[PDB]
Parts: sequence; C-alpha cells; structure tokens
Amino acid sequence: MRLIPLTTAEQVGKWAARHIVNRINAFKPTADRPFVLGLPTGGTPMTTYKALVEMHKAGQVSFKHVVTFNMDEYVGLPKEHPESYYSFMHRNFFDHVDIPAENINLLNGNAPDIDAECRQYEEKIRSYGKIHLFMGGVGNDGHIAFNEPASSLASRTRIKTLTHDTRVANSRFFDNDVNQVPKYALTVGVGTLLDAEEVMILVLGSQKALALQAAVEGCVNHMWTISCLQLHPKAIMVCDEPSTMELKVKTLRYFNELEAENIKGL
Amino acid sequence: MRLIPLTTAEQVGKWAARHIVNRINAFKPTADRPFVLGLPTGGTPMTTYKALVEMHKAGQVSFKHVVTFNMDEYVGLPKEHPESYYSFMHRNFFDHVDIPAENINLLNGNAPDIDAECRQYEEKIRSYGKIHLFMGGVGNDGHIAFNEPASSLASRTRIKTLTHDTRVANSRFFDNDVNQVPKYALTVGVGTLLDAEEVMILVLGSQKALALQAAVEGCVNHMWTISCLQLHPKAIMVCDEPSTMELKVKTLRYFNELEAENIKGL
Amino acid sequence: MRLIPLTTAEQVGKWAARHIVNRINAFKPTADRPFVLGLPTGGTPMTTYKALVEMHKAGQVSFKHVVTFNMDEYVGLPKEHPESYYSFMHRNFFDHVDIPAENINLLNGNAPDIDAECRQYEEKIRSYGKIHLFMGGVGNDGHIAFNEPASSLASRTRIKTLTHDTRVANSRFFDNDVNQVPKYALTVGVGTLLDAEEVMILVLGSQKALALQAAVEGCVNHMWTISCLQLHPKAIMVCDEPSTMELKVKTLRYFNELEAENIKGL
Amino acid sequence: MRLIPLTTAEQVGKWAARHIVNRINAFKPTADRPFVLGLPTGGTPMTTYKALVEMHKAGQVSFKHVVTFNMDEYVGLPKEHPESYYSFMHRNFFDHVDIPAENINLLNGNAPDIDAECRQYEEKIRSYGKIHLFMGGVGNDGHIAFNEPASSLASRTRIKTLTHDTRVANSRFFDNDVNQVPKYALTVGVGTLLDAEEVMILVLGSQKALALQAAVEGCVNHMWTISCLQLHPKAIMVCDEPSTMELKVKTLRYFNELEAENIKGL
Amino acid sequence: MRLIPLTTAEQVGKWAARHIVNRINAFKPTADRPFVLGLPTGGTPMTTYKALVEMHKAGQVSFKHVVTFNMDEYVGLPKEHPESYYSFMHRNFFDHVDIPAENINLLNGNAPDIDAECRQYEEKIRSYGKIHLFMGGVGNDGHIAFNEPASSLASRTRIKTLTHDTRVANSRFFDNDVNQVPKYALTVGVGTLLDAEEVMILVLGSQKALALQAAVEGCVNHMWTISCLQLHPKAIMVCDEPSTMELKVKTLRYFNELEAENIKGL
Amino acid sequence: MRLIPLTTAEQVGKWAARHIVNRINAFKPTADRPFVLGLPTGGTPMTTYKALVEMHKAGQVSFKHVVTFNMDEYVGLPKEHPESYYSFMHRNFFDHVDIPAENINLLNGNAPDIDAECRQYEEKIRSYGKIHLFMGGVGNDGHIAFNEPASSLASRTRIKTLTHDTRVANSRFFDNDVNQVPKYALTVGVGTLLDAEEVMILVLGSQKALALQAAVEGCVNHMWTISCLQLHPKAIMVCDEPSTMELKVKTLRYFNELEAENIKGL
Repeated sequence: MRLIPLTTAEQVGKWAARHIVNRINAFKPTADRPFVLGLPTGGTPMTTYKALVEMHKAGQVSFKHVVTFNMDEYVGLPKEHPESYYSFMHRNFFDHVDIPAENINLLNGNAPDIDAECRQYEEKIRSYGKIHLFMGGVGNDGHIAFNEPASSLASRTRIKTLTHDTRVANSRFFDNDVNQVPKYALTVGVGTLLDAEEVMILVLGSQKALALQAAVEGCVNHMWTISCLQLHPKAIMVCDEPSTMELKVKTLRYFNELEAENIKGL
Repeated sequence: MRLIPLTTAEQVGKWAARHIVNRINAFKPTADRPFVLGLPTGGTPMTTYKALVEMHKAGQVSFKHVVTFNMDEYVGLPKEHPESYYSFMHRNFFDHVDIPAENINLLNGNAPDIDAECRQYEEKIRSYGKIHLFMGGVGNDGHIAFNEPASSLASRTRIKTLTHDTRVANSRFFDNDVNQVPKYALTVGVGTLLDAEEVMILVLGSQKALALQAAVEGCVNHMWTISCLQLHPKAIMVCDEPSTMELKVKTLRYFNELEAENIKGL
Repeated sequence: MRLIPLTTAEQVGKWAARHIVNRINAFKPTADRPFVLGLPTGGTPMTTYKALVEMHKAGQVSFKHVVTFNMDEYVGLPKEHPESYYSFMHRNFFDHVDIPAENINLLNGNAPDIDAECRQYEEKIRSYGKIHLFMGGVGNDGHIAFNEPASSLASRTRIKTLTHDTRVANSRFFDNDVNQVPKYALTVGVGTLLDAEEVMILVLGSQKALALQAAVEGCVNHMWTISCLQLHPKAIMVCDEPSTMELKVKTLRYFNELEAENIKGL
Repeated sequence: MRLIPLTTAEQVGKWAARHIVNRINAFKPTADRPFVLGLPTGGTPMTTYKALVEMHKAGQVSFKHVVTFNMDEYVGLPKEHPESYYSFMHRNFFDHVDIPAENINLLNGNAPDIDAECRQYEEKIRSYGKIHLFMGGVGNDGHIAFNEPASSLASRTRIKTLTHDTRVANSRFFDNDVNQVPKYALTVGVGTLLDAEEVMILVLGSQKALALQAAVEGCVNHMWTISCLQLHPKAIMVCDEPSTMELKVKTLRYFNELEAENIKGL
Repeated sequence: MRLIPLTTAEQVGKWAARHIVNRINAFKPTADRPFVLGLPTGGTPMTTYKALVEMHKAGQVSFKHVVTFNMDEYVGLPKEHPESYYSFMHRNFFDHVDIPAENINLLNGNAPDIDAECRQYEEKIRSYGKIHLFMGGVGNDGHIAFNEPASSLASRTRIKTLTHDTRVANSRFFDNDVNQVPKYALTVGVGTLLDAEEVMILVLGSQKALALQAAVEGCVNHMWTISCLQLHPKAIMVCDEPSTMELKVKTLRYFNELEAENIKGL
Repeated sequence: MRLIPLTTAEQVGKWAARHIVNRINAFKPTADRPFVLGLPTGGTPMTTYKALVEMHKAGQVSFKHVVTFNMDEYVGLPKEHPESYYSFMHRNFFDHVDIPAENINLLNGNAPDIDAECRQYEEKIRSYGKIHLFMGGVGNDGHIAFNEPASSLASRTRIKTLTHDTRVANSRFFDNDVNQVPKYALTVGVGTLLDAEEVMILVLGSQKALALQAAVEGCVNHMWTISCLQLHPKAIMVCDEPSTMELKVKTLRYFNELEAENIKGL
C-alpha cells in the first residue's frame, strides 16, 4: 500500500488528479482500448475533480477515450434533480471535460427492475474487462461506498437501505432536511472495487483518522472494510493532515520520508 | 459475513434448515445439476437436521437431487457402529429424507489406503464441480472440522490424530470412555471448506463465545481458523444467545437490527 | 503454517537442508522437469547451505536438475567482488555441488537496463512455471528480501534503495564501512515469493523474536509482511531458541509437541 | 466498583436519588455532624435532582443538615445569570428543598482573587473533614469536571480554560452561541473528587459508551481519568442502556445479575 | 513483585514454606510481639502446609508465637464438619504444630450476628496491628478469596453468596454434591489482604495461567483483582510450570534468571 | 502528568534547568529550610546541568541552600576515579555552582557495610523530610535508576547487580571496555523516587520512544516502572522529538497545544 501524506485537501486533489492524469497518459487509451476510471461523488473528491478539470484545460489530459463507472446513485430520485449523483458528476466534472456520453456509466436509480440494473452495471464493466483505477473515499467506520461494515469482500453492485447516519450527513444537500434524503441507493460492491487494477482512496478530515489508521496500521478485518485494501495488489491512500491524528508519529514519518520525492509540486 | 443472532438452539436449527431449504428450492436441482451440500455431525447440527426433516415431511423440500459430502469420519471404526459419523448421519437425517444412496458421500474410515481414500474424496467433489453450501460448526479455539489451529487455509482432506480434548469431549458417546474413542479421523481440509460457494457455521453455547468473537470482531489470523471466513465470499454465522458473551453490546445490536427481518419465524 | 522450533542454528540448517533434500528426491527432477529452488544469502542461510553440501557429498542429493533463483543482488557491484550475492552463493553453495550453470539464476546488478533485467527475471521464472520451494529469511520488522514494510503482497522483482539500517548491518562485509556498501539492490517481490508453491523462512536470533511472533501469533497485516504468510498455502518457519522470546509459552509448547516426530535427528 | 445498569435516565435518576437519600437517612446528620454531598450540574444530573425533590416532598428526606459542595462554576459570569451553575442548582434543586444557605457551597466565579477563592474552597471542605458522597458525571473522554485528560489524580480546585468542545457543547445554553459561553471556569480537582468517601458517577447516552468501558473494563490509566476510580475505595457507576454499547455482552450480564436485587423499584 | 517459577506443586510448597519459616525466624516472635500469618485453605496450599509441618518436625520452626488469621469460612456449616475451613486447617496444619489455640483466628460461620462477626475479625487483626505475611491463592479469573471480580481494592471481611462455579468446584468435597455445598461464606476483603505487609500467592495449574499473566504481564485493573498486587509494596507469586502457559517465553526467562539463586533446594 | 514536547536535547536541558531554578526561587530556601533536589547522572542530564550552570553564572540561582541527593553510585569504584558518579557530578555541576559540601549527598559505593550505607541514605533524606523535586531519566524498558522492571513501587535504596545491557552501554566510559565496568551499584528505590514531591523525567532519543509511550499513553503496570508515574501527584516528562516516535500524532498535538505557552524561550 502507499500512503501519500499531504497537508491540505487542495494538495490531495492536485496529487490525486495528477496521478490519474499520469496513469491515463501512460496507458495512451484509444477507441478500442479505453482507460476505465472508477469514480466517487461527495465533498471528498471535490478538489480532485477541480484539479482534473484544470489539467484538462491546461491541455494535459483528454478524456476522449476514458470510460468512467461511478460508485453509486440514489434510488427513485430523478436524474436532473441537482442532488442526484448524475447531477453532481456533470456539474463538477463532465461539463468541463471532453468525455463522450457513451463513455459515462452511472447507475440508474430509476430503473424499473433494480436487480437487472445492478446486474447489467456489473456486466458493462466486465465487457470492458477491468477498471484500471478506481478512486473513492472511506466512511468514518472504514466502510466503502454504501456497503455496510462486514460486507463480503466479494460483494457486488446492489441496492442498499441508507443508514440514519448517512441520511443526516447528506440531509444538508437536501437542504438540512433528513426527511428529503432518499431511502435507498444503488452501490457498487466491495468485490467490484477490489477487482480494480488500482484503488486510490481520498482521506480528508480528522473524522477519518480511525479509518486511516485501520487501513494503514491495523490488521486485516472485515468490520473495517478499508483494512482489506492491505490485501489488494495496488492500493494508495492520499490524505490530509487532520486525518493522520490516530497514526503513530513514526508511521507518518515513515511514509513522509518514503514518498518525499512524489509529493513535491502536487 | 452475516451473523444471525437467535436465542435458542431450536431457533438456530429452524433458521439454518430454512436457509438450506430455500437455497435448494431456488437452485432447483436436477439429475444432471444436483445441489451439493456439505454437512457436519455432532450435537450442534442436531436441531437443524430435526428442522430439515420436518420441512421435508411437510413437503417443503426433496433431497432427491441433493448430493451431500460430510466433513469427517472415524478411522478404523466399523460403519454400523452407532457412533460412526455414517451412523449419526443416517439415524439423524438420511433415514427420514428422500436422498438416494449414490448422492451420499462419507469418508471411509476403513479404507485400506487412507491417502487414496482422502484423495478420491477430494476428486469426487471436483467431479461435481463445487459444494453450493457447506454447513459446519466451530471448535472452542476457532478450529474447523478436525483441522488443528494454524492449519493452512488451503489444507485438504486428510487423516488426523485426534487431540486429548477431542477425545474426552467425545468419550461421552463411547459412553464416557475416552479409552473407547478412536485415535484418528479423516477430515476435509480448510481449503475444502473455503471452496464451498457458501459456508454456514452453527454456533451454540457460551464455550464458543471466544470463537464467535474471533470470527466476527477479531482480525484475520490463522490461529483462529474461523476468523479467515471473513475473507470468504459468502459466510454466515448462525448463533444462540450464550455464544454471544464475548461480543460488544453494540456489535450484537448491529446484527440484531440488520437481520431483524430475516429472523422472524425461523 | 508450520513452526519447527529447534535450539540452534546448526539444527535449523540441518532441518531446512533435509527438508529441501527430501522435497527434491520426492519430486525426482529431470532435464525436462527440474525442481526449482528459491534461495537467500546472508548469515541466516549459512548452516543450511553447509548442511546441503554435506548431504550432497554424502551422496544424498544431486542438484543436476535443480534450477535456482536467488532473491536479490547489489546494483553496480561487480560480480566477482567477494561481497556480491553471486560470490556468496558460489563460495557457500554452488562451488560444492553439481548444479549446472544454466540452472543458476541470479539478478544482474550490472544490467544496463534495470527494469528490463527485473522484468526478464520474472519472465525466466514463469518460463519454468513455478518455484517449488522458496527459502528465505525475515527482517527484524517482518519484511521480506529488500521489500519494505507495507509492500504490496503482489509486488514483483524491482530495484530498491537500501535503508540506512540495511547499510550498517551489511557495512560489516564491506569491512565495517557503511560507506562502502552499495546504494541500491535488485530484489524479488513479495508476489514473487508468495507464488512459490512452498515457502520456508529461516528465523535465527532474538532480534527476530517480534517478527516470529507477528508471523505465528499476530494477525494478518501488511506492516509485518511475514504475517501474510499465514494466508499462504504452504509456509514453514524454522527457528532457533532465542527467536522464540516473544511467543507465549503455550504457543511454543504447542508446536514443540505437534512437530516432535519431525525434529529428531535434523 | 459497582455498576448499576438501568434502562432509562429516569431510572438512573431514581436510583441515584434513592441512594443519596438512603446514605443520608442512615448517617442521620445533625447540626454538629452534617452529611456532606458533592454535586454536579448539567443535563446528566437532571433526573436525579428531580427524583431527590420528589422524595423530599414525599417526606423521605430533609436536607436541613446536609452540606453541599458543587464541582464547578463559570468565571466572570454573574451569579443570577440563568446559566451560571449557581442558577442551575437553585432552580433545579435548592429552590425545592429545605437546605439552609450556609450549607450550600459553590465556587465564586467572580472572586477578585481566583487562587484564593479555590484555595478557600478546598479549605472549607477540610473544615468539615470529608465529603461523604460526591456525585458527578463523566466526559466523553473519561475526564472529570473541567479537569483535562492526564490530570494528576491529585489535582485540586483551580481555574481552567474551557475547551472548544466544551464551549460548543454548552453554547446551546448560551442559546446556541459558542461566542456567549464564558472562557474560563473554576473546577474541583481529581484529588478533591477522590477524597470523597464515596463517588457516584451518572453515565447517560451512547456518547459515554467508551468512557463507561474505560471505567469498567479498561485498565487504570491517566488519559481516561474515570478509569482511576477503579482504585477508589467506594465507586459506583449508574448508567442507562445506550451508554453500555462498548461493554462486552458478558460484562453487562455480570453486573445485571449481581445487582438485580438493587434495581427493582428505583 | 517477585515471581518464583518452579516446576511442581511440591516445589512450590517447599519454597513457600521455607519463605514463611525464614520470615518467622528472622522476625523472632515473642509473646508480646508475635508473627502474624494470613492463611488460605484448599488444594493449592496443600504442599505448603505439608512442607511447613516437615520443617517444624525437623525443628526448624516453632509456631508458639505465631498468630494466624484465615481468609474464610462457610456460613452455617458446623465447625467439626470435616469440610469446614476450621477442620481443613487443623487436620492439615494445626494438629501437627505447636501453635496455641488463642493464636488461631478463624471466622465463625455460625456467629448469630454475621456483620458483628466480620467486624470483630477486622478488629482482632488491628489489635495486633498488621499481618506480616498473608499467603493465598487466586481464582481462575484473578479474584481473591471469596471476593468477586471488581471488588473494591479496599473491601473488608464480609459474607458472600457463593457463585455457581465455586459451588461445583467445591461440590467434590461435599462429595460431588453441589447440592450439599453451603450457600454463603465469610471472607476477608481485598483491603484486608493488601494491608498485609507481604503477600504471597500460590499459583498452581494451567487453569491459573490467565490470572498469572494478568498479575505479572497485564496492566493494573479491577476486573482481575490479582493485577492490583502490582501496586502492593511486597508481593510474591510462587508458581508451577503449567500455570506459566500464558506468559511470554522471555518473561518467564527473565524471572527464571533473576531468581535462580533463590530456587535451588526449595 | 505533564509532557513538555521539545525538539532538541539543548531545549530539554534549558527547560528542565529553568523549571528547577523557578521551583527554587519560589521556595526561597534558607539554612533551616533548604530546597532538596534529587539528581541523575549520565548523558541525558548533560544539557540540563549545562543550563543550570549558565543560569547560576547569570546570577539567576544560588545553590547555597539547596541539598541534593543523587540516585546512584558504583560499588567498589574509588570516588576520584573519573567515572564514578561522584566525579561526574562535580565535573558537570558542583564544580561550577555555590553548593556547600554538607549539602551534597551521594551514595558511598565504598562503604564497608553496604546495607547500613543504603539504610542511612534513606535516613538522611527523611531527616530533611522530603525531596522537593527529583529529576531523573528512564531506561529503554521504562525502568528507573538501577531498579529492574517489576520493582516494587515501594522499593528503597539498595545495591544492585548491573545487567549485561547496562554494562555494555556504560563500557564506553570505562573506554569501551565492558570488562572494566563495575559489577554492582547502589541505587535509590522506586519508593524513594515516588516520595519526591515532584518528579521530572528527561526523555531523549528514539530509543526511549516505547518508554515515553508507556508513560504517557499506556496503562499503569509494573513491568514499565515509568508508567506508575501516572499515579504520582506531580510528574513531568520533558522530551525531545526523536523520543516521540511511538506516540499517536494526536497525543503529541494535545500536549504541544496544551503546553505551548510554557515552551517559548526554554
């Protein structure tokens, strides 16, 4: 695993964005061989999407041959509602880059047959073969996407009943109304995430401290899903300063020294 | 992983039995595509076999196209001895259901060539392809079948020298005589168990408390084999109240709330 | 996992050597089907190479059809320098056995194109298919070869910048001069090691106590690479008395009783 | 230590109040030998003060010869401000019982010489000799009164700079304004608390779960001050259900069985 | 603390007995200044009483001026019943030594007023001033005498309701009848024990392994009363080999080396 | 407890020295009421003695009425040998300050009757009443002075057989000869140290990291003597940066923020 210890969210975004850009340019995607990118929504990926857009406008990347798959979507919320994941993604990323519509994959929270919808999402991915880089965040309890703790490390895209905590936390977007927030959501599984060739988790804020610690210093265990990324062939944790509160001083010094060359510039 | 927290052994049996029945009816086994079931012996599976028989008599399941493979057998004990696993299985299950004899697989504790016997057991399984649901119990130290702690998570069917503790614990069936109890036994390996598509462990009694805790809350480690089920794609722990003594109050509250819909009726 | 608890390094060497010899004679290698052996250098493997040579001279083994792959080599150090791994290997093993030169694989610390060199090493291995037995040691922090803690359990042969600690520790061979010791080295990855059919780690000295404990009693975690051998299908830890200082009295008693038959003679 | 596990805050209050009443009636205080009571303010002691008042009105206790000492007070906040501890105490307790004004001891957050004020508070206590029963609550981090974690277990009454967390948490009383909340407060020390003959901590809410666990199951350590009550001669933890989330199922079952006789009625 | 690691119970007894004898001869007790000895009953102290008697017959000690206080007694069991602690003490010790009857203190399980009985026991001790050496054993859960886990480290002589586990364990003396075994017992408190100038705990059997570990390696905590002896000015743990199963190999090696001079002979 | 986290040893010395100076000037010692100071020798106290001397020369302190007691001395080493603690103390401190010879207390490693020597040292201290500030260091294993781990927290001045590790570590002063280093030493006990009104431990170097962690974050336990300072009424840990390697990032941030005002200047 790699731990990129940075100070700010702006830095994390720049670093994460640059890593994606580099992976893409090195892959050199074509129409027959696109670079498949897994993506998250929310406040965490904010600075990364912002950096990605900048680099693109600076002419450093083209998403012309990048295929994206998003982690989740609200069930029963209309696509153009400003708080659907589809809306967040276009407003924050797609509206400013050259990615073709056929290359954008998002779950249909309004599909009549949910199981079929999820099943097909999994199928669309396999049709491409594999996701080259799946970017995501982590819950305060180490959970991934809408997967609950103790999820099978082999779980797949499926619908989930949002937890009270998730509700309140998102009630703010449904303007502080936890009553507004949808009841269910469609989410990729942990297996879906782990099948990615490379996984990059964005860790921001002191409230992620315990999860960062479980991921980096703790032992592999299913209650803290994030900890199983220790078994993944290519995982990276990109974090800010506040999130490092639960790590030993030496652990942080280790990675800060080991990755010093890679964090200059961002 | 799933944790079905129930109060009694009778409930655990009803729940476990119903799960097996459901898996079977949904699979809809045929002569060319049978449902393969892994099975344990002993006091733990008692209420489950009892429930399975009831459901069958109630006309809810047919084992006409179910192929079973049992975890173990005593070496050098004659099949019709009432304390062989073969005898336990027929008396408690096979004598009351419609499973054909060719569909019943049990290790031959009397095979002249033991290694060959074990080797062939492994081969018979692969011939079918895979076990769809392997039911079992767990040792007080988290061990599986006759496998000892620190067994390779890839171990296979082989003969084992029973431990003093196992002897005494079973001496009761050889009527409190630990002297009667056989010295060796043939047991499926941990790899054999993990290759099952789904694994369901029955946990009964306060003496399993530490193992349940190692399985659910602890970290993955080989000393407590049961803990590695955390890495399995589809594992379920069905337990009674006494076995939950070592879990945190919140851990138990979590699963009790998460599985409330699934435990009504049994 | 297996833990062979012995008293001395001489015993560990005899045991390890005998195990290799046995694995070879049982495999019965030919020109078209050689036995592939992974090997380490350093003070730890000393008594084993010494025992291996004895057994060979005693006519108990022939390495005529054994192909070996070594874990590492210093970058930019000339092959005949007495402190290169190539020199250690010939002086301590190859000079006294019947292994053909084409069967000896060592990394070229002087290859003009390092990445290509490493890439090809990985390719040479796959050409043979798989390593049947990879012998190695472990760092005081549980690390393997020149891989650093938190290495991906899927890492591959690559060049590494030696750590200050490694320098000092080896400065003695570059006659107590840490200034002499080379800056980089080529090392097989953890994935390379884990792909071995069987892995045997030599643990000598009280300074390995914590690592032995992490391997045997601890939970699976990437900071202590050695602990992930718990997930390997066939791992053995052969150790001396001083290295057992951090194990519980009962843990050591367990393995000492479980392996009593296998440690008589050595 | 004693752990009274109850379900609700109302029960905790009834139990705590009854214990105080009983201690008083058994002591049978006089003008020359009063019963000295240590007291806390805040939402936690709410139901207890309510129960104490009821019992008094029911004619079950008289505070005519009870001397009270309160844990803290805001510095620089006028006594009659409705949010001073003096105001909370009279409105919630003193206004409804027969305690004489000379028997009420509260720190003077407005004393011109703070050190002298604190010094004298400590002196007033010793003049009486000892506090017979000190009731209090506990911070989410196990801290006591306004004492910070790692306070000397021998600390004494002194002024403290309130922590941001304390501010926000109390900003609600200064009507959600954290800006209103005073900057410093006068608080009894941990030594002051431990010198009490008997200490009774009220634990309500899931946010106290970790502290309850540190107090009951954890080891003695100064970071979680509450844990040192394990060394106190007569400590009791009276708690509600939510606060028990971090305890083992068996720990809670132990105390629930051990104190079953004492919790009927309340 | 001191840990005397011996191999057998016979050795533990010889060592413990010799220590008592030495403490006595060095004190040189008189009629006005007797040596006060705290004593336990049960299978654990067996070899010690046997050794003490031998040394006395060998003319190495006289108990003419030794005053003894025993830890407990069954409530409502007649003194001459062969299973009362009074009977165990005379049959195993007093019947063979020169201690005067007025120097023997045992709790009166038949006192009409129990609280008074206990109160007076505490008073008799203080009249002498202090117990010079209190010998005892430890429960499998680290508890002392009939004190339950989480007892105040300042508890005193009082009556206790025996636990089911204690019953069964002692049912053997009431000839395997747990129905025979008395319901309550009078026991000295933990405070009583800790006030002893020196405390010596006899630890025999693998079932005490966890408690020995909690006492020697664990942290101070009230759930394992024995662990608080770490805070006592003069505590010694005399143990046999089986009881050391939970200690680290190095911990045992430490004390075995530190006390090598003191364990030759016994 | 207090933790003064500084960057360098020079800072630690300045801080420690300033604290001593302040304690003295505030006490305002006289001929009839001197300030009693406990002192350590070795490399750790180096910068502190250097700072103390500076402040004295700067006219900020007079040791005219300061009585000092040193922690230890080598047995059988002549006082004027340059490596005796007496020599270290004069050369590094006494030779440059105004302390009278009658105010200097050092153990006599050459006393004919050692027990008497130690006994009297303890008596000299009590004659003064109490040590106002005892400064010291800590072993890599948390031990204090020459006291071994698991020492009674009530131990007293006595002779000790130096450990191999202590030998080697000090062999450097007996010019790298571990053969030169004396075999025994006289050391104050842990009780002696804890009786000090205030205890200040100097922690320098990464090798003290584990001990600093045991002192600050760990639980109270006798194996790490330093951890029991958590129970002391007035303890301070003054440390440098390297020694903080084992602390959590947040723990260090806590004290760095809590003591920011007190570490400016030094």
